[PDB]
Amino acid sequence: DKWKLKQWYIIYAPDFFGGVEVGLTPADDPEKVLNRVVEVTLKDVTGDFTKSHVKLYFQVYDVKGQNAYTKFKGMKLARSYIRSLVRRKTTRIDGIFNITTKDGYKLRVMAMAIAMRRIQTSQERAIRKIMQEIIYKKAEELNFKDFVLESVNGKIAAEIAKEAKKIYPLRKAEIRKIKVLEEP
Amino acid sequence: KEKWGIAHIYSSFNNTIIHITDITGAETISRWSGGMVVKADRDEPSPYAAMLAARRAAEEALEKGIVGVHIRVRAPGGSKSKTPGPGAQAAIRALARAGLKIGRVEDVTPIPHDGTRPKGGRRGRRV
Amino acid sequence: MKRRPRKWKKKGRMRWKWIKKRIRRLKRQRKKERG
Amino acid sequence: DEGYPAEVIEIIGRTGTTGDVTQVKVRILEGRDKGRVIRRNVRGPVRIGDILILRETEREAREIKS
RNA sequence: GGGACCGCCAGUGGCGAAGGCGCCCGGCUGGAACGGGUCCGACGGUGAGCGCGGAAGGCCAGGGGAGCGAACCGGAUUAGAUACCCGGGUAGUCCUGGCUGUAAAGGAUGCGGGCUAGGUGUCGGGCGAGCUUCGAGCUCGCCCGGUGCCGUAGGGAAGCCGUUAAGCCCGCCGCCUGGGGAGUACGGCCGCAAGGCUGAAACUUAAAGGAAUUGGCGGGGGAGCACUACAAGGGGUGGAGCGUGCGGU
Repeated sequence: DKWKLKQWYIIYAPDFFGGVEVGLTPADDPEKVLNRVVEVTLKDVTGDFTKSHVKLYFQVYDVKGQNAYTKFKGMKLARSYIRSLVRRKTTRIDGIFNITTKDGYKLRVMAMAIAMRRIQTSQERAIRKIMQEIIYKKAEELNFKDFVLESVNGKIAAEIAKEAKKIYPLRKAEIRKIKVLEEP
Repeated sequence: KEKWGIAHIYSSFNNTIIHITDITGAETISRWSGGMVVKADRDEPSPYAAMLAARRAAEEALEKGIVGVHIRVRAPGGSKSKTPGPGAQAAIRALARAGLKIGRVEDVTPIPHDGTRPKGGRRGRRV
Repeated sequence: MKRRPRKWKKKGRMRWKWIKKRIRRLKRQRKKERG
Repeated sequence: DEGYPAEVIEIIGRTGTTGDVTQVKVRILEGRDKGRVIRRNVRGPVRIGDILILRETEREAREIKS
């Protein structure tokens, strides 16, 4: 029985998430735990049920005996959440950007906006340019962890909606997905 | 500290497969398909085959310290069927009544934005 | 190959496609007979 | 003969490919799922209050899609 | 690591002469509508011959080939299976240069102008009011252009059409003159070839053909029924010898 050779290892969140206890993982050797993705909802960490749909893939990168510390790899919203947000007679607006942070991290950030009705694609282009400018401005301004927290908390989405309201009222603005392309 | 697992459920129209894995998803803790339990090929995608194999995998997991589970219902996806097979919800009830704490149950179907050309030729399968 | 869509109607007829294919086959053969 | 008794509480309607089956709702009286309401197929005539004996509490009938 | 591809949004939506064209960004470039008391001065419509463009497929030379998949190789079905079904799979599908120049290339409707009830939806623009979280952001109304539906008169064999006419006028071109033989024979021109364009006759035939009504039929759909249909349940034949009738001897 191979299962009896396996031993458990505690995992942990990123420090900017407080390193809360997310769970355990069984493995035969400590080495194999390296470079392992774990998806965890935000309700697990912050305790907020209003942000359950948010999900964070953390890559396990450090092992100290039984205790595993993880890196942040990517963020994604729930597919059901996104699908419910999308509806007919409302325009989906995608803005996908490559970004270099103040501290040198490379981040691929893709964000959605959904308006009240069908809108001219020129307005969609204008809104694209808008939050591109905003996200570049914040990436220049903020370091990695702070930008991560602000992106998750939706303050970026709030600013985006408030500004883009000058172009057209938005039913919702969100940051769909984030990918850690490269670390410095 | 309670233990949580990931229950991949690949329910095709020809078979149903249930695959339990650790929180990382990289470790095969239990893995039973329809062919394990039925003798007729036509019986593989039946709800009975799904649910009883599900209960067998669930008792295996219970023997191995798992108490809660998250479910990853998978469809064929790609250019193939998107709808999960009939055994999906039946197997879901199977684990729910098997004594496990059901957590998040989410679809994980691979849905292409635009993938390869499907089978069946242009006119499709003219059965 | 100036066509007549009337021939497409299968009522009392083959499918025009295969008739065209057959006449093409015969023409190939005949032109090869002339060399 | 570990059978689960249960009591019918509602009759959904005459079902089956020949109408000799009936789709009814039944409340489990003894078993691991006591009190749970379940739709069941019944062969033979049935009235309200018939104590049926189930071999599997898990089984349920597909709804009659009219 | 690879090559194809860009859903949901997506629309009765937009654009384009047509074929056709959907990821974001940067550049180049064509066209159209709107507002214009801004310019020119009839400079226009059509188009034989001519020239350009032109889905898929195929051909020539190179590269590439994930998926799919003519051909082909196996499995199965069937009375038989050169099929429908299944497992593999060449060309092709993709980039480059060129050729071929075809379709239900259909709006089955050649194009330009003048006139002949309206209602109603949406798209782009413009104008007037009101709201506004003050963003033509939102509501409503009027004008212009395109794009749907209902439809008066009217039209048509009817289907249906009906200011986006298949209505009344004006004008240019192209095409048709019963069915088949036949888009064939012969001849010519282009094309590597495949094929493309042009195109008869002899002989045969009294119909072919289009719209719609009534029936019948549908391995179309819908509702109600049926103990000469079935379901639940009983009985009983088909075996035995005999009574009786039938076909045949």
